[PDB]
Amino acid sequence: DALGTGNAQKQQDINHLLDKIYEPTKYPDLKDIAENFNPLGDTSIYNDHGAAVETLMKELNDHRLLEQRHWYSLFNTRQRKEALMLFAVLNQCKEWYCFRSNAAYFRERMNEGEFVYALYVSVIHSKLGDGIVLPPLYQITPHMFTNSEVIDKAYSAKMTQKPGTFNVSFTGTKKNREQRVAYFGEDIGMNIHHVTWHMDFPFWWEDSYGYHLDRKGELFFWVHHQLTARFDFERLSNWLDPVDELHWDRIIREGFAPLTSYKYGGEFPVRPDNIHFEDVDGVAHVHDLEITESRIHEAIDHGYITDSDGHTIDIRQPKGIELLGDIIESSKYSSNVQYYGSLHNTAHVMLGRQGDPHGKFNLPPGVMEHFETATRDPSFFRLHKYMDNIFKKHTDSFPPYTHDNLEFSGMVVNGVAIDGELITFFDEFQYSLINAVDSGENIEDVEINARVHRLNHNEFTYKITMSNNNDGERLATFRIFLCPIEDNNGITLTLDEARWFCIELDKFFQKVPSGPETIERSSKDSSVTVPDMPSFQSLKEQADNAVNGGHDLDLSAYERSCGIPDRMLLPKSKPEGMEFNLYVAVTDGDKDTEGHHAQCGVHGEAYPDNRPLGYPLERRIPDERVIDGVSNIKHVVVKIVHHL
Amino acid sequence: DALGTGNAQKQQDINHLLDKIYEPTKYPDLKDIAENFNPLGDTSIYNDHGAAVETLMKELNDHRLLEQRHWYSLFNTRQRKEALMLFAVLNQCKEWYCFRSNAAYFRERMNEGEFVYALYVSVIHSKLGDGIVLPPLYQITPHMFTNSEVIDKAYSAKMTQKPGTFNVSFTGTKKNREQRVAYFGEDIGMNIHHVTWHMDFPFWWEDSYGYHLDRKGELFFWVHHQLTARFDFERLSNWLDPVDELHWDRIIREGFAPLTSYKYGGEFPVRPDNIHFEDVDGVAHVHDLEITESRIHEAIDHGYITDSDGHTIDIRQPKGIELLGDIIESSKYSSNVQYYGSLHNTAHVMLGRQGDPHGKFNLPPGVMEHFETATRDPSFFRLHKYMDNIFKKHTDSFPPYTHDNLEFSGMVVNGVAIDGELITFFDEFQYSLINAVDSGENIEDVEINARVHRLNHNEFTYKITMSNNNDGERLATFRIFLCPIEDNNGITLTLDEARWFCIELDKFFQKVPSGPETIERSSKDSSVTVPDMPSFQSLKEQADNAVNGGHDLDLSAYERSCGIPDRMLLPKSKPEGMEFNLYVAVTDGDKDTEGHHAQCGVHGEAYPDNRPLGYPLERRIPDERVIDGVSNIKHVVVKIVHHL
Ligand SMILES: *[C@H]1O[C@H](CO)[C@@H](O[C@@H]2O[C@H](CO)[C@@H](O)[C@H](O)[C@H]2NC(C)=O)[C@H](O)[C@H]1NC(C)=O
Ligand SMILES: *[C@H]1O[C@H](CO)[C@@H](O[C@@H]2O[C@H](CO)[C@@H](O)[C@H](O)[C@H]2NC(C)=O)[C@H](O)[C@H]1NC(C)=O
Ligand SMILES: [Cu+2]
Ligand SMILES: [Cu+2]
Repeated sequence: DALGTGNAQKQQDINHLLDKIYEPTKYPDLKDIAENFNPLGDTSIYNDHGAAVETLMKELNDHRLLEQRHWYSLFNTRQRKEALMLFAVLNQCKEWYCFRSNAAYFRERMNEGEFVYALYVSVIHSKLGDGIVLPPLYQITPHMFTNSEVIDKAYSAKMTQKPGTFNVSFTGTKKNREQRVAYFGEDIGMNIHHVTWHMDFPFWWEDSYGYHLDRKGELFFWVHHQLTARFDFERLSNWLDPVDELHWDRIIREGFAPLTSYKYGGEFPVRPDNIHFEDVDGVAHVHDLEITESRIHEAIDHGYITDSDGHTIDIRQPKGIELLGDIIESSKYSSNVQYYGSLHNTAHVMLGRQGDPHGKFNLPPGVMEHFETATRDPSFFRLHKYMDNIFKKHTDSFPPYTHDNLEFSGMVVNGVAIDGELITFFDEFQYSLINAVDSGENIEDVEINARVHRLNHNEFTYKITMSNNNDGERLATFRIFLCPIEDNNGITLTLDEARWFCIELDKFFQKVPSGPETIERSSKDSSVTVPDMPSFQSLKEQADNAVNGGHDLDLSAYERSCGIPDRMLLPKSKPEGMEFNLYVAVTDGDKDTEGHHAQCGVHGEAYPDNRPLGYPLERRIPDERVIDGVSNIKHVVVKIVHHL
Repeated sequence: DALGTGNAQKQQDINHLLDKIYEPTKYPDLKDIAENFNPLGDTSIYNDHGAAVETLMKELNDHRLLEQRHWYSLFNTRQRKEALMLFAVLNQCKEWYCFRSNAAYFRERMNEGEFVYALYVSVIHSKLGDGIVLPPLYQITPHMFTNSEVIDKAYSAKMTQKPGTFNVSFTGTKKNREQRVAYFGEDIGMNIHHVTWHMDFPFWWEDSYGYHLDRKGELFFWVHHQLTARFDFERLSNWLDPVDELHWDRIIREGFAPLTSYKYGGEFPVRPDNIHFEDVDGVAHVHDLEITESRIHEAIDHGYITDSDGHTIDIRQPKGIELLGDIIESSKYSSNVQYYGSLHNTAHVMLGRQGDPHGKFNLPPGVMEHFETATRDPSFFRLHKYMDNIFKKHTDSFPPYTHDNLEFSGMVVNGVAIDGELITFFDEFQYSLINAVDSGENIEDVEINARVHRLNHNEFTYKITMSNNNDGERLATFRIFLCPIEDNNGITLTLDEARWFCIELDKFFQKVPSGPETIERSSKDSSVTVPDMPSFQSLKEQADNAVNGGHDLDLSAYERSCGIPDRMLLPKSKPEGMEFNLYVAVTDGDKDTEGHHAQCGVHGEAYPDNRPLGYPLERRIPDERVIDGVSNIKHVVVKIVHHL
């Protein structure tokens, strides 16, 4: 601080705080704070009169909080509770003086993951964290994102003090599996979004924390339907077939070995292939799921969710799908959590100890019991294919849309063109292995680096040619889906068979002139995308330079970023090329935003589009006859090519 | 050398050679040799005219030998072949000039395990290696013997250059398993013997190498029957029940996670528990065993082994049990290896990839596919219980022994006493983690250490009181077994039910006076035991000091050591105490040694006792009525106590 603000301050403070995190801090101010401060002497800084502080001390006192240098999953009901207590202090600070103090005081005696986890969520949601950009998880705690080999290579770099970057690998016996569609799950970008997505709208949020995240519920429905489609496409491009939905009565056919290791903790357990699910002590019974899944499935089938009193709360209406998501992921918006439980989240802990359900070996938690690591394990997508059609069951009970339904009279797409080429290839990225190796003191830092291989495509532009027959200027929702065309059996599906498989590429609002415009728009301005983020270091360099320099840091570019990696914008496809189908449906802006970032409504911000999500492909479309004769929907085929 | 010998030379040379083994040598002479030498320019040093050298070069040339810094199991038919080529050069050296040369030349471009493995066997069997003591595997390549945690702790010591010893753990969730009888399998001593035992008498030996190991065949029968008994006792002392024999048609009920890691290689794969055996690609089919086991079992049942011609070679006679061992472990003394295959050894590779039989994950080999590590995994003893009663099937087909049979007329044991207490406790040991961490150069060595917890007992003495009624002085075999008494069901077995479960404590030859002697003998002089061995370092200190000093190193104390750890002499038992049964049978020395160390006949030396092995408890003993009425057999009960 400046006995306050700056941001190149707030910012600095943060970088110091998550610097070498597996070891006591080396920045002196952080330490006399660390020593000298007492979160309990001027309950005033606190808008709670410090009930939150007072609760953590209580526990840090009876020393009943998890130990340092030990692992942590966010699926542990206690670890979570402890991590979230830090969030509630940092939360009720009136100003930087209370935050730095506490994340310093605490940083130094609470465990690292509870700490990493609390500092981030807090920075993301609390009032006080505007100016900041968080360093990328992959560089702050590299063990969750780099391999096991590169990690050991970095440990040696360090033992010997000779530096250098190592090239990472990809998982199983490439050319032996479906560690062929690996590039997708294993990417530090998607892994970043996956974790952020759930830090932006956490399953544990209560509206006591301050505001209400708006439609987490549909937002949950949708985000995962997207990774499940996005995933299903990559498997198309690899001669692989759409994924199996998981069942509790069957073998988990496809198991994997992650080759990843914890920092403190041991290597991630592995799963043998063609295994039978076991009842995992502590978490829940396998049948416990099977009944949960039926209570679920009866709410969809009935038309109503029934709460605790036996009140039936109707869901055959638009808020529908969000009360279903509150009961299915199970977040605290659940109406009856004692009855519908928690399919999704239990299903994550349940798939993770398949390595050790009675816990005879005391293996650590597993790749699925963590967000920066689940997309690694193949059953991750088998498990969301199953959540995915629990939702479609509801999703599909609506009656199809009428002509009169999709029509935004006046507007009509004339043509759709791609100004450029759809070309995807494989780039190269480098993140840093330093917070991973321990350097104590008087020993100096050798710069170790990891180099990964990630997908990419080339910027391209949309030229959407189109006339407003209306008398004059109307607001427009430009919706753009890229659905597939044939099967992988070769078969050629139907906009019913394929409406569900399509992934959203862009959604934006523009005004339309009163006559033939020709809107053009960029790979680069997509609304579902996010650039790669600034390096850890680089945000140190920068933070530092505006401290000794006066003031700024306006890199607002990054204080939310909900989306997926720009690199992942289009699917991989084949080197021969495939022709996908592009759908531009343009709906009516005035009714869409008929009421209101608002992209990552991280802080209470009402999501702006009111149409439900996947509009208008979210509904059974039995006769294509129709999508086809509304002026404001047009489809054109595109073709993507893969450079070797 | 001294352009030869010494031993504090030969010795020095060796310590230099296995010093930091995961990195090019730092001892300069070793390097100009390494560079300058040509194993192919004075084929003269070679008793082969250097066909052996000439064969390794050939391969090192086409560079078709395994790479350095990669793993190695002795179960790999190629890795083995490559490791054993080094043995054949080092083997045909006329003097040190040829050995050092080669293990220097080679050390530097052949892989480490092939190298570690060749240098040891070579030192053990070749003519030229008399004076030496080998450093203990546990300190030369610590990754095979220390845990995964201590290993990582040592890696950190090194990163930061701050030293120190870490205390090791024990395996699963002690108080949750049968990682309660862990102290036994996991001991660096037994693991040492297990590997030595099979380096002393290797499965691959051909008598072209020079001499014939004498009864490896019975020697195999017996060594394993011993670990299987010794193991079965420890499980008695832990309220556990004797072990299950393994079958190929059933689930492997008891699986474990080893928590151990390779140096170059990844962590040891784990095994889930209640798994079904899969056909493992590359090694052999599961049924391939099931038939092997029948071809085996029919030789026992028939009375003959049938070779390649269809010759039936009889085995219902004393050489019996050794031709059976040649066919069962399958070593090269097999008469028909194309028919009886290799149950034992395949059974080791077969249990190891249970982690990955089609090899979709490319996990490394597993704890059972290695001798310094098999005793770790629980199916290790399930698998030797099954080999164990294949042998008993044959073992038991003989007719029981007659009175007239065991009687060594003249002698009679009067009494048997234990001068002291049978007390076993848990000591503490420290071996060194240095060859484990890499230190390159100009970086200096910090002394890292591992501390383990191992069993122990207290010296005690035998006072065997006994009269030679014979006219005068007769030679005697003093045989001493410690069999159990009751069940663990509480039941109280029979010297038929328990003859097989007893472990040998001592076997020695002494002359008996012509009248009442009273022989007393020590925990310490046992013939089946070996002291802990000298430290790595310590043999460096010592080697070095007699180099700059003139000459010696007579520590012959250690140039073979076949036995088990003195610490493991008696079983653990209970803290309440158990009464075991002690059997001293004294047979007739003149007929025993009716013909000839001779303990570890490492070099061709005829085993000296002629009685078969386990004499006289190796045969069905249907009426105890008999063992009981031969003067020279007496049994007394003892009682062992466990200090907490
Ligand atoms: C990892 O792959 C990279 C590709 O980035 C390789 O790094 C290259 O090193 C080679 C040496 O053969 C150079 O010719 C390239 O210019 C390098 N590129 C950067 C296009 O360094 C690297 O060889 C791989 N392996 C290590 C077996 O780093
Ligand atoms: C490992 O166990 C050893 C037992 O050898 C412990 O080392 C002891 O350190 C304590 C400190 O509490 C001393 O009181 C003992 O004198 C030590 N003995 C050697 C009988 O050092 C050690 O505490 C354990 N843990 C580390 C949690 O080393
Ligand atoms: Cu063995
Ligand atoms: Cu064996």
